[PDB]
Amino acid sequence: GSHMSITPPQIVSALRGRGWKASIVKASTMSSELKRVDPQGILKCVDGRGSDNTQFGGPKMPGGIYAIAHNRGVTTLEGLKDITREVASKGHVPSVHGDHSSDMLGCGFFKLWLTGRFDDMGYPRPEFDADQGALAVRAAGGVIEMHHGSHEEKVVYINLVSGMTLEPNEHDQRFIVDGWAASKFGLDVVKFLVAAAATVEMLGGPKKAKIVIP
Ligand SMILES: [Cl-]
Ligand SMILES: [Zn+2]
Repeated sequence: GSHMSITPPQIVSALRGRGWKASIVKASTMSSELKRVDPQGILKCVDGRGSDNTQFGGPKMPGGIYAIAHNRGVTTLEGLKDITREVASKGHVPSVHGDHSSDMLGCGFFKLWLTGRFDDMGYPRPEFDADQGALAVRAAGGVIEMHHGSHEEKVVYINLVSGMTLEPNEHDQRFIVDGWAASKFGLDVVKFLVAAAATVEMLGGPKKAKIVIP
């Protein structure tokens, strides 16, 4: 698809400029945690909470496949179904998620998007609600995952190691953003990463990041 027009040191610079604490960490220091992506795993949200997921090992993007629609300015249910099928055809099981406290509005990213919190960054709002979106993804062969508990993330990992990912730990949470996946889907990587950063910020998450590189 597209390529990383931005380097790791710059990502760190951009984040710090947004008021973040950021540093670069080598993949070799996480040999124990970095997992090769499993094609049977759902491409899911960066959310650090536990859930009822049984399809582990998939890439992590804000709102699951919503990160792709959001980055591309795709705002219709038909377009979302197209993306769902596209993701399935590209090696991952597509998904979106809700939670127990707010049901389908349980994904903070989609709620931020639907409510216009990305208005100032110039993003077109979706033209469907969280219930409509979830059911469209399901009807197109995707998965609706359900999270539980409170957001207790302590750090954000921005993984740039292609084909690998990190998994949720509900008792020692972290946001995980597979930046390499944005390139795989031809997304504007810089916008994707800035949106992921804004998401953590607006969800009142920790503005501390570790950028993982080969
Ligand atoms: Cl979420
Ligand atoms: Zn979410």
